[PDB]
Order: sequence, then C-alpha cells, then structure tokens
Amino acid sequence: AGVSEYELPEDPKWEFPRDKLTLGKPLGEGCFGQVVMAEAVGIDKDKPKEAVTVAVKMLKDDATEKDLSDLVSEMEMMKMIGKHKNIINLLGACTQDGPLYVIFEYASKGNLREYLRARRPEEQMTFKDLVSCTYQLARGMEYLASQKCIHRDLAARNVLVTENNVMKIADFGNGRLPVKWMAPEALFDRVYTHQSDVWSFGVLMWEIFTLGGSPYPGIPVEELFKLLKEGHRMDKPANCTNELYMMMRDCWHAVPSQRPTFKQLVEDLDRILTLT
Ligand SMILES: C=CC(=O)Nc1ccc(-c2c(C#Cc3cnc4c(c3)ncn4C)c3c(N)ncnc3n2C)cc1
Repeated sequence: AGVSEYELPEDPKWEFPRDKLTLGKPLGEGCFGQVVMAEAVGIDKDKPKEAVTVAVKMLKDDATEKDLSDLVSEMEMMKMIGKHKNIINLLGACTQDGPLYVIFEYASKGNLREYLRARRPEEQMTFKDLVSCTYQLARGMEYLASQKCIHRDLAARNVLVTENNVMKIADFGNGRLPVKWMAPEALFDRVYTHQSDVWSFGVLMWEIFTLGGSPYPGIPVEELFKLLKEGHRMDKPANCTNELYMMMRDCWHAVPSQRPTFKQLVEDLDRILTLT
C-alpha cells in the first residue's frame, strides 16, 4: 500500500503539519504527476497564522512502489537543486505518519501559452515585457543547467507565471512526446543534453514571441525530422527583431557545439534588455 507501511521515511526539517495543509482543485493534467492546489497555513517561517496557496503532489489511484519510490527520489532532487527565482522550488513536505505530499510553489497565473494567448493585441504585452520573460527563463535555465538537470518538456505549457509575474520553469523533474520542441540529434539519438536544451529554449522563444503559437504549424510529424535534417527552420515571428530571430536560429544550429551557451544567451538577453 501507499501510506508508508514497510518503506523507510526519514525525518526531515522540511516536513510540514498535515493539519494546516488543505487540498483543493487539481491543476492541469499529469505529465509530472497528480498536482493539486492546496492551502497551507504558516509556511514562510516569517508569516505564521498567515495562510498561503500552494501546490502538492499526491499519488495516483493505480500507484505502485515505483510510483512512490520515484516521488521521494524527486523530492530529494528538488532539495539538492537549491532555490532560484525562475524555477518552482520545494516549499515543504508531509512525509511521516500518513500519505506522502510534496508542497511546491503555486502560480496564480496559468501556463505561459494561455497567459500569452490572453495578453495579445487586456494587459497588452509590450515587446518590452516579452524580453523580460525570455531573460528570466534563460537565467533559470542557466541555474538548472549548473546542477546538471535536464528539462523533460521545455514548453510554455510546462512553464508558469506567478501573481508577481515572475516566470517559473517547471519540468526539471507520462504523456505524448513533444517532438516539435526536440532537436534533430535528440529526435534521432533519443538522448538529451544541454545543447538539445538550447534548441528547446530556441523553440520556447519562438513560442513566446508568437504569443502562444503552434510550432511547425501544419508539417506532419512523420516528415518533420527530414525537414530539420535538410535545414527547415521556423520563419521569423511578427514584431520580433532580427537579432532575436537570429539567436533562435543560433539555438537551432545543426551541430550541437556551435549552438549558444546558456550564459551566452543570458548575457545577450540582458544587453538587449538594457536597450529597451
Ligand atoms: C502535461 C499537461 C499539463 O497540464 N501539464 C502541467 C504542468 C504544470 C502544472 C502545474 C504545476 C506544477 C508542477 C510541478 C511538478 N513537479 C515539479 C515542478 C513543477 N518542478 C519540478 N518538479 C519535480 C503548478 C504549480 N506548482 N503551482 C501552480 N499551478 C501549477 N500547475 C498548473 C500542471 C499541469
């Protein structure tokens, strides 16, 4: 069974009272797991008695030892990674004496895709906004890259926006496979790397500046690889500057090597932002 019976649950400092945690509506679908909107009370170790909205990862109906043992090993990662502004971090947990819950940061705004699809020509997204979004994610992607973690599905749907409009990257820890966000090598060799990630970021960028748009919109998946193998690259987005279109293409460089470094992107993006 699930409620720890014979497993080894060690006692942490992260653990939170199951009392104040109250589980509510689920959030989206499950490509990471069964996430639920939960309302914890006093989790900031600075605002007690002050209730807070959080997100939690309960287990599924058809769960298994693996389906558990995986979650704990994930919970362990989300502690190793550390804390960054542009990523969803471990907020707390409810391990011992009952079912395993994992508490992360909640985002009041939805996924970028649907956020960007609702702020396009009442909060009209100034290009100036568009470039901050990209910078944020990139610097988070850089952080994530530091501790050597790969992004499963780096898409706008797998990226979130707080009430503070700070872009948070989810996915660093199933369903269909996002082929259009995957690079030639990764779509052929089926092993991911940072170079493949840079590509996926390039695709993310296109997805941002197009304001929640469909990659390769029309190309059948069966021939996509062949087109990329030839050189097919997505055409410039509207209202996008050439320099930003170039950077995307640079991310989409055939040979993994000559593709831009995460740092290389972060620097370039900051310099662009200073000139807005
Ligand atoms: C595949 C379709 C679909 O609906 N996906 C999806 C994606 C995110 C959410 C979601 C949140 C989440 C999460 C999460 C899970 N595990 C992670 C992680 C982030 N960072 C690292 N680990 C290991 C989420 C949240 N934390 N707070 C508020 N809203 C959230 N949503 C909507 C849902 C569905």
